[PDB]
Amino acid sequence: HEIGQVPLLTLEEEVELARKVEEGMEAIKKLSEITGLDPDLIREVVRAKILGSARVRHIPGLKETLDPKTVEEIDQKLKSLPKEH
Amino acid sequence: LPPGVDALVKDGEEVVKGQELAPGVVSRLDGVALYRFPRRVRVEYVKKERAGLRLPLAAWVEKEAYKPGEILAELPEPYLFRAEEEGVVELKELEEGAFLVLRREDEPVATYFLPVGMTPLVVHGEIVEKGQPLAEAKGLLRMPRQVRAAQVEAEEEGETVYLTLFLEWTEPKDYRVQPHMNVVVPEGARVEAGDKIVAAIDPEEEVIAEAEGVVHLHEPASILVV
Repeated sequence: HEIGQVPLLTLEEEVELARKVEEGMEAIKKLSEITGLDPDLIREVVRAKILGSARVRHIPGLKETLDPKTVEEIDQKLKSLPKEH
Repeated sequence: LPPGVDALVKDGEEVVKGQELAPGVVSRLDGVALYRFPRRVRVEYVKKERAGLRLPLAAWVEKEAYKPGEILAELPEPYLFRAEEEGVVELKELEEGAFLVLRREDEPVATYFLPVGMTPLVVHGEIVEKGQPLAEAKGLLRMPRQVRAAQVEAEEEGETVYLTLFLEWTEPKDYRVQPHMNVVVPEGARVEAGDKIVAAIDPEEEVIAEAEGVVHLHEPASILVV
C-alpha cells in the first residue's frame, strides 16, 4: 500500500528535508557537548518523544532506558536551557 | 500551486470548509492556512532624504494643511531661473516623479526634485552654471501621492523661494527563491542593513537585507492546512 505513500518527493522537497536532518544531528552534537551528555543518548531521546508514546518500547530491552522516568528529566533540562541552545 | 498562483498566504490566520484558495484550489477540510514553499518575495525599502528647491518667492503658494499628493507651485509665467551648482544629472523614478542627482564630482553636490508639473531636462543644465536645466514651472505642479512631506524652508530674495523639506517614501521590489533557498524571515518581518534574510547552498549571492526592508512572500510551491 506504499502507493498510499506520497512519493511526491519533488527535488525541492527532498532537498529541504535533507538539510533539515544534517542540521538536526549537528545540533545533537552541540547539545551533548553543551551538556556533557552522550550524543546517541540525546537523539535516542529526541526519538521517543517524536516517535510518540503509543510507540514507546514497553520493554526498552527490559528497563535499559527508564522510558517513563529518566526521560522527562532530560527534557525539562534541555527545555530549561537558554534559547540559543 | 501552479506557478504564479496564490491568493491567501497573508491569511494564514484562519481557514474554513470550502475555503477558496487558488483559482483552482479548494479547502473543505477546515483549520488554518499555512505557508509552505516560497519562490517570489517583495521587498519595500523606505527611502528618506532632503531637497533644496525654488518656488513662488514673494507669495504664499503652499499651506501646511498639505501632505503627499497635492499641488506645489501654480501658473507662474514663467518659472525658468538660473541655478548655480552643477554635476552629474540622474533622474529617479516615482509613480509621478523625476528627481535629479548632480554628481558634480563624487560628492553630493546638489539635490533637485520635480513633482508633477516641472519638466526635468535630463543632461541639459551644465556649462557656466546658469540654472541651465530650463524646467518650466507652470500651473498646478502637484506631488506624487506616494510620499509624505513637511518642514518647509522658504527664503525670500528675488524671484523663487528656495525650499527644503522632508522626502519620505517606500518602494516595492522582488526576488525568486530557488528550491535550495530558505527564508530566515517570517510574516512581513522588519529587516535591517546587516540582517541576512534568506539563504541557500551558494553562500554566493543570497538574500541580503538592507536599509529598512519589509517582508512579503508571493510564490509558494504548496500550502498546508491543519
